[PDB]
Amino acid sequence: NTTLGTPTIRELSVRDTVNPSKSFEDVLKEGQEGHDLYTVSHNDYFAGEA
Amino acid sequence: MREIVHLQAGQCGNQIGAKFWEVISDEHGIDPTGTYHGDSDLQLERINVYYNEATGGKYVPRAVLVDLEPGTMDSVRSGPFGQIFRPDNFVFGQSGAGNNWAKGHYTEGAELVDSVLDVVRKEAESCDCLQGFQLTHSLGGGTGSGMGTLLISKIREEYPDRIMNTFSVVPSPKVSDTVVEPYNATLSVHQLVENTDETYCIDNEALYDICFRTLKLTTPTYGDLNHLVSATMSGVTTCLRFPGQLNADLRKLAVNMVPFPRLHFFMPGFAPLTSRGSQQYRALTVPELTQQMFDAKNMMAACDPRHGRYLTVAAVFRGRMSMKEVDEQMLNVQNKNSSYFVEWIPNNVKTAVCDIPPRGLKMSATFIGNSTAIQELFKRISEQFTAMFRRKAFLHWYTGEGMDEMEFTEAESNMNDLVSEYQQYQDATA
Amino acid sequence: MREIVHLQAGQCGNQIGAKFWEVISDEHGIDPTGTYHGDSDLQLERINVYYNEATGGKYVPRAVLVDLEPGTMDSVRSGPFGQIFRPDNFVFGQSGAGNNWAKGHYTEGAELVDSVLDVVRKEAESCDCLQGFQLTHSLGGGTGSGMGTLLISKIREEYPDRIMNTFSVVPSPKVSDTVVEPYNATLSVHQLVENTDETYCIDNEALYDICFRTLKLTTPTYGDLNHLVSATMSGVTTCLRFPGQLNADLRKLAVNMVPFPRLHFFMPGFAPLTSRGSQQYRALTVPELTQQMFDAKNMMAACDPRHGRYLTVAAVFRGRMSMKEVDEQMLNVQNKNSSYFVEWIPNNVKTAVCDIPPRGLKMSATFIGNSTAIQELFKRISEQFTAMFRRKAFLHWYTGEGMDEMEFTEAESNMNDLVSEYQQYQDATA
Amino acid sequence: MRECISIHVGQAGVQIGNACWELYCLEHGIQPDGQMPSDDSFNTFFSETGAGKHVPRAVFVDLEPTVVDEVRTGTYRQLFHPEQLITGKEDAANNYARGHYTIGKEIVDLVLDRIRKLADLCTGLQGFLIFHSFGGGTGSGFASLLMERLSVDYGKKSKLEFAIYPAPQVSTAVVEPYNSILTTHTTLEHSDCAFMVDNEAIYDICRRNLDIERPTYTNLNRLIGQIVSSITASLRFDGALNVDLTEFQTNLVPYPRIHFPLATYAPVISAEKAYHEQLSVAEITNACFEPANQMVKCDPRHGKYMACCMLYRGDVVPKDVNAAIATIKTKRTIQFVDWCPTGFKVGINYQPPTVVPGGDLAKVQRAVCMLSNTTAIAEAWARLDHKFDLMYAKRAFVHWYVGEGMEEGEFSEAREDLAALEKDYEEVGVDS
Amino acid sequence: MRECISIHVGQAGVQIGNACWELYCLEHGIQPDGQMPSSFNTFFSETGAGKHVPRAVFVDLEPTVVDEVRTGTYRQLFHPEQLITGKEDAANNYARGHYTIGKEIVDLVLDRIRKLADLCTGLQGFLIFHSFGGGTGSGFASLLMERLSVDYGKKSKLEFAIYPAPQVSTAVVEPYNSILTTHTTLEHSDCAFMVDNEAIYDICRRNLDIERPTYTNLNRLIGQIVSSITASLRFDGALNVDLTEFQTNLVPYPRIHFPLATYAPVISAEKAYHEQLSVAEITNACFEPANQMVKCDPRHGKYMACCMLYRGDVVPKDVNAAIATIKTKRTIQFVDWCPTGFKVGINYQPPTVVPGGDLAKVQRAVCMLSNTTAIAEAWARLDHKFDLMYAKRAFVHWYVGEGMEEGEFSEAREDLAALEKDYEEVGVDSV
Amino acid sequence: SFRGAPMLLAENCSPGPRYSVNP
Ligand SMILES: Nc1nc2c(ncn2[C@@H]2O[C@H](COP(=O)(O)OP(=O)(O)OP(=O)(O)O)[C@@H](O)[C@H]2O)c(=O)[nH]1
Ligand SMILES: Nc1nc2c(ncn2[C@@H]2O[C@H](COP(=O)(O)OP(=O)(O)OP(=O)(O)O)[C@@H](O)[C@H]2O)c(=O)[nH]1
Ligand SMILES: Nc1nc2c(ncn2[C@@H]2O[C@H](COP(=O)(O)OP(=O)(O)O)[C@@H](O)[C@H]2O)c(=O)[nH]1
Ligand SMILES: Nc1nc2c(ncn2[C@@H]2O[C@H](COP(=O)(O)OP(=O)(O)O)[C@@H](O)[C@H]2O)c(=O)[nH]1
Ligand SMILES: [Mg+2]
Ligand SMILES: [Mg+2]
Repeated sequence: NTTLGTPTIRELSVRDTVNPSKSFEDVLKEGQEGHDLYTVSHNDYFAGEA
Repeated sequence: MREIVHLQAGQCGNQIGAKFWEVISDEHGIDPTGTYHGDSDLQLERINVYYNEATGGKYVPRAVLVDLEPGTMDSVRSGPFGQIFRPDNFVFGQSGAGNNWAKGHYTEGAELVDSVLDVVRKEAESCDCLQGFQLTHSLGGGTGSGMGTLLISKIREEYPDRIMNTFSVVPSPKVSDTVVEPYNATLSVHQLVENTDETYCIDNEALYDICFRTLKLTTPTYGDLNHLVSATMSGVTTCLRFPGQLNADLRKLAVNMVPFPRLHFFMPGFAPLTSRGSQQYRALTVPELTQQMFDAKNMMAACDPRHGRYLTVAAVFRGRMSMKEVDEQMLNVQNKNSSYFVEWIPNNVKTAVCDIPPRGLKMSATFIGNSTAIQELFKRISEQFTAMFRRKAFLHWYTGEGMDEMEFTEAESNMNDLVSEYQQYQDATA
Repeated sequence: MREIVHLQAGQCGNQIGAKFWEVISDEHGIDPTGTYHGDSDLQLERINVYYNEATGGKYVPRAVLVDLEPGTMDSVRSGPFGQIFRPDNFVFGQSGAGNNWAKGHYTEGAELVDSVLDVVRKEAESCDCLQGFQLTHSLGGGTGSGMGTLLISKIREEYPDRIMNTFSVVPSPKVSDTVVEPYNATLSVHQLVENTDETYCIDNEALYDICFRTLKLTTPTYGDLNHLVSATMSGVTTCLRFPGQLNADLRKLAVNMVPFPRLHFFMPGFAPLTSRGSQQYRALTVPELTQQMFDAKNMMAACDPRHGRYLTVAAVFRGRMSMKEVDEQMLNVQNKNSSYFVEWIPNNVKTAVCDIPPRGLKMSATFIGNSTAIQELFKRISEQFTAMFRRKAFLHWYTGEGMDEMEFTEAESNMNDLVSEYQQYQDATA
Repeated sequence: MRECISIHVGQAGVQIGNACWELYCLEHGIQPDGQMPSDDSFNTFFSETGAGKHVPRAVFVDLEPTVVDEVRTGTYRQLFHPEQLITGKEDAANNYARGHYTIGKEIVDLVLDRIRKLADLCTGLQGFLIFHSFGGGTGSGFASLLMERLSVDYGKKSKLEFAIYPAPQVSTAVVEPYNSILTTHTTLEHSDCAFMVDNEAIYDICRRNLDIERPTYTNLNRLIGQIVSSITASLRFDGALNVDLTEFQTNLVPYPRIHFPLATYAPVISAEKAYHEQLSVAEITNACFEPANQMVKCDPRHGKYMACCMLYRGDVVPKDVNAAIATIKTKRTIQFVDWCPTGFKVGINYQPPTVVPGGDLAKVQRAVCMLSNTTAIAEAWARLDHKFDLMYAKRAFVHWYVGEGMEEGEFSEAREDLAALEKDYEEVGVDS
Repeated sequence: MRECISIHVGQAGVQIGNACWELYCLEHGIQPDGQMPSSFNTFFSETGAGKHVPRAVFVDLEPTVVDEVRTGTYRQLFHPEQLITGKEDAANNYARGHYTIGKEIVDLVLDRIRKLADLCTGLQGFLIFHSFGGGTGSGFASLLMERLSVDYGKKSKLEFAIYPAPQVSTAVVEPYNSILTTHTTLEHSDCAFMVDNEAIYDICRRNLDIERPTYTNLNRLIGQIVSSITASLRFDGALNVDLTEFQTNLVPYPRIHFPLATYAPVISAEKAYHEQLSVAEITNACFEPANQMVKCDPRHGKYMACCMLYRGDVVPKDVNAAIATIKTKRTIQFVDWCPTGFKVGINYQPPTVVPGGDLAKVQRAVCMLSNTTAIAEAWARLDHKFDLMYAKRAFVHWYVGEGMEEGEFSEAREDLAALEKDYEEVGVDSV
Repeated sequence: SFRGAPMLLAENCSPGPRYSVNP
């Protein structure tokens, strides 16, 4: 009635890790982030902006 | 238009393709039933490249699942996207090859080919302008490495001008899952050099190094094996299936990456592989990809690129990005690494950009590269393959199929010629 | 732009950098999560000096944490700002050196140097214009005094022009925590005199002396000693990091601090130290800042500058003052204590002012002094080294690592050569 | 679909047959009536009928009746046809002479007609599992004559050979080496793979690990059934890497004469010992390589490996399989032949091994079956040649064999046939 | 991560290990079953269901001293294969325990050590406990060091040893085994911790006020010493001190690896709570000649090294105050070639208390490992005893019948004389 | 640059499982 040993349930599913369920608009919001403070901090900009 | 047919040979090919078809279905919003639940017109824009049309707003994959054993197709049919395939795309025999290459190539696989050529001709004549054939398999199997080599032999004669690629799995010496594996590989590469426009040499070992170290996964299952290939071949065609800021297709890379007809072997790459912890400390900026693009730990092959010279390098980017930094980091990497890169070809590297990002991500890149490190793959086999052959070990399974002793020497001779010419181009003066 | 990469070696070095990375994080209004919750715009204008950008409003310390024993990173990881760091920079071994210098320098160091050399190549090349690296370690351990030296030897031949500072901890003779303490130090500081732009001499016992009398803590922990040391390295770089009324930086000091390349050892001071009862009755003015500055009891080196000649003195101040009130206090001390200053340099004191006070205090100052009293530190080590070395005690531990006996002899001669010309500069006529 | 037919021979094959066919029934859920109360994983061993009754693919043929009549009077009598329990009136009585030429010939036909109809029932046939012993006259002589008629009937079909090896020290017979020596011609030219095993090593392991100080014949056969079930587990159930018989039949046999690998199963431990012992993959692969866990009484240090077959089973991940094989290869005490630096065939399956109530092994989620082909078994046949020679000089017990009807000459030729096999293994041990 | 394996040998080994694993389980919170209802990786290893097994191999040649543990309260705590017994014992015979009975079980114990090495990933130390009186605990111990050195040439092997008491003795043939064990403890060890029972008897009577102590009282103190040694490994501290570190700062020459331990405070509950307790007093008590567990006076010799290990609520300020106070004392002497002869470790967690024991719950404690030349006199007295036994050739026929050539007795006596002469050379000052 | 770190390994060693047990 009992099984012995070390069963290691999965740490992660690489589907979920590298290609998560995050929707495209959510990806856009994540990229948007604190963009103004980013541009002030490390000069990193988006494309096509003076 | 530009259509694609996916051949599926061997158990390794079957599970990889099963995950592979699952990936692009999410990219195109196709449910397990077979209908479309996406929103973008770009999803249904170039959908005929991979899939075919059925009544009731249903789309069906263009694949030919081939296996000598009927047990694998039960696992595939019971999978998540299991009912989307066609039951007579499943062409299967009753007995296996037993990891014996001559059995699949000559004895039993020649009974199942004629049913396979029927279906592959069927999907070929439906599409008006087929782009090329796609086959995934392992060089350590009996059906994928065996009858699959016969499959590429005939189809080349029938369709000369269409491209074909092979995402073949190349065996590794430190973890060998088969003892006659060098025998199967040595008789399979000789088929590959003659009739193949491009090859993506995938080693299963480096992927275990990938998930354990870069991804930090305790128990990587074979599903996680198939992902990192499934994301790779999706990235090669993402310029074909979607509009790009700088367009590309399979042929654009193929003509650009093969300087001479003998050399068509490539080590793939994928930039955004980061663990769960690493997303906390990360800036989604394109310089960060270039290191993950160009780090040797990133490679999926078992050859360190430090020991050879890079011949031709290719980089396709999936996502919306300013391409001033596409050719800037380009130039920075080449100038700093002027010693490693070959000299007779300046500006060795290729670019391509697709505006549409990967599903669930903003920015992805896929690396295809031809370097001299790939010659370390095959000579390792030859050190081990010559060991059994000198004592005629494991020979009666091969000789019992009605076949001679000459082809073992010829395959080695063709092998030993290829590395010599490959080494000759390593030691060349501009 | 102007970036300093922070290299962290040894348990002394690892705990000294955690408290350091704490206070500078407090300086910019950075939460333990890593976002920005500060108020002033100026609190985030030159954050690029020490931090690298990350998505979601995040910044990371530009740190490389190395320690041969893996049991110290976990204490760091459970610490205050344990999760702000980039865990890909935790490059550690498994079997420690056991305070054996040669083991960390030759035997076990050679395996771990390559990985940390990759990750310092990671960060240094990531930045645009690199001012230099900084390293924190102690001279009484096996890793920081050991393998830490090997990192400096490698980093100089790669990047020669970049400034190299170490906040090295010199062991004390009065209180010692290692029997083989002189053996490692004699073999360590030999590497410092050949490859280091400048080194800072900090002794724990002098920190214990200050915390006894100036601050009167009943139970001061190792955090308080770190908190004093963390004030110094923030005080050195506040001129470069924040706009100052008159500006300087590391190279402004280093070019002005070192008369001859063999002498780059400094005694650091930090001015406003007051006990909890003395905050009540004081008047924060720049005259008393200098009086507390130049007495010998505030010194956190273990050597009395009344026994030697001050060759050069640096005093960078933090806050808003009048430089007029700064200037005569510079001038008055040079006139009154004429004997303690050398004659062949007039105007022995160099100053700078940074407008922004340290956050949480109104007035502060830092001190960098090179006096003849540092030769007291070196010679008292030699009386202990020759005591060890005459009867060959604790020698089988080294010689079993495969190195030769002459290496002690060549190190001590370089020590005896250094202090002799150091003594010669003391007795020089104008 | 894959199918396998059981040709259990002798009292040993019948007794193991009672144990093994009990093991698959609980594995699949077949009731003692033969009906599932609740896909076609039973197709490899069971066959459907008109009444929905599932019929094992086995024959229990013996030449003495009382051993099989117990099966006819047992709980699982209702699980067979009253034909393939083929009995004989008078047995060979520990005589290869009687079981090859005189008494075996009266039921040659009926045994060969039976195997014909089961082969007629099946569509895709993989191989035959044949169980016998080298000692008993029925288990050696009769099993030989059926086999050489099976080679003509099915040239390609796999003929794996489970046989019981007489122990180096203990023995239930005095004329058994005479049967053993003559049977080697059957296992050398008329076989594909051999699983020579003595009862003595199974006596040692159960006492040392399982705390079975008194091993009855049922306990040994339970370990036999688990090894067989581990071989066919890839066929019955899916896995990350399913390995059919031809897949591993190819990957053990370098030369046609050398088809004698050594079986090893792990973990074999009781519940009292596993409770304080954490179980993972890295150590159980080391358990396959202890000299004290070898199913054959031999020293791996004396010989060297040419081929090794791993059969993992249960909740296993391939990553630590690769990690384990990294540790094994990085060892000097492991010896491998110069012409095979890669000598490994890994089998991975999903379903863990099952446990029978009243057994000995505890319920363990992971297990590994080892099939190692080494030249350390070379000394195993050396002792019989010495034992055969000191009976061959005195001409003892020869009037029994000569009276039944063989010329004495074949006794000498078989001895040279073993002797030629020894030198063939000696060439393998030579490294250029 | 850090790992240490205990290889208890003999009756002393099993009883000391019983004590040690007892207080270890109450230190970390392990149940007698071996589960935590609510740092352990150094001495317990995890299982799937939450069980934790100790990393110890109890081994003997007489089965009773381990089957008491098998029927003890910690029967299910220990893996039964870790308990290894022989059918017959050496009966206090070095030749029996080294060349007739041990070789039967040598393979088993070495295979067990292989299994523990497989279980561990980063191994730090092998801690072996035995005595110099018992035949099994001498000869079997000697051969296991001899083999284990070539199985792990680099790995550290600390050697806790019971030294035969200067006056009292439980045996008469013990000096022969004590003489012959010295070659192994010299050429197959990195650090050794000889201690006699007589001085612990004296300490328990004078300080802890038990008029009739037992073996459990002594073993509790030894377990406390081991706990103080390994607390730096088990938990964090201001200065964590590893075994490699304090083995570095104790051994000047390869032949000299015999420090003497010391522990403080050692006093009853009423006096403990009723006296003010501080670092200066415990450090002064560490150097009292009456609190040494080896019957020698360091005031008769010279210190070459001092490995110091505070524990509990301790502060570096009063640590350095105590170190200066100790240095300013003419009674304490130091060799010329070691002006700095101290290495101090700091640990946060206070020592725990075991029921039925002797120590009070005390907020701070201290261990000392002094390497001085005062220990050589004990070897001198045992040499005198061995000479007066060996002149009459008494009990030699036992070892000879066991099968051993006679001259190795004189060889080991020569080795001990050379070791004493080396100690004298270290004592000689170049002034 | 080119980021070549195929070298990052810990330390682990143990002898062989060949030693006899004597049944
Ligand atoms: N391991 C094992 N061996 C068995 C078992 N039963 C019989 N044997 C072996 O079989 C040998 C004798 O042959 P049997 O199978 O008993 O009888 P047989 O094969 O019918 O041959 P005859 O006795 O001549 O009729 C003995 O030496 C045993 O070693 C069993 O249940 N388990
Ligand atoms: N401190 C201490 N010493 C012990 C203990 N048990 C035994 N000894 C010492 O061990 C010596 C005798 O050896 P034992 O430990 O009894 O047994 P052994 O080492 O296996 O040697 P044999 O008696 O020959 O089997 C005695 O002189 C005791 O001084 C103990 O529990 N504590
Ligand atoms: N990446 C990947 N490799 C696989 C998978 N399944 C099997 N393989 C590899 O394929 C090899 C065996 O191939 P095999 O099943 O014998 O191919 P077949 O004989 O043609 O059917 C093994 O070495 C595996 O490493 C999979 O799902 N993904
Ligand atoms: N100032 C200061 N010194 C420390 C601290 N922790 C340890 N040390 C010193 O570091 C020395 C030991 O260093 P060690 O850990 O052996 O260095 P490693 O071998 O490089 O890891 C001791 O002499 C301590 O005085 C700290 O928090 N602050
Ligand atoms: Mg019988
Ligand atoms: Mg005893």
